[PDB]
Amino acid sequence: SMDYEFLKSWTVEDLQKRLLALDPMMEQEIEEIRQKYQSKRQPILDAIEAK
Amino acid sequence: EFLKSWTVEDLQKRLLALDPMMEQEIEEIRQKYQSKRQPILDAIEAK
Repeated sequence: SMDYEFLKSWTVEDLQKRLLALDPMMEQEIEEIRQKYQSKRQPILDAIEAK
Repeated sequence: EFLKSWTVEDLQKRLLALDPMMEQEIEEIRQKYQSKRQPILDAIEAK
């Protein structure tokens, strides 16, 4: 995380903008985790299917 | 470590074991971003 002592001199508009930029970044990471687990499930589901 | 010889019960159990693992990773991402946000919120609040 960034230094509060630096951030404290920014405008509210600029601070908000940084917060808003973090939202799609966090969502993207969560979506990638969902895709990672979809790949992990696949060989297990294939093994189940094969009976 | 091939799976085709496992019982359905054991295969389902392995699928289920993935659920808390994924949740844990998602939670680690939420915590990372909570830490990032905090000084920015504090700076907004201190104006």
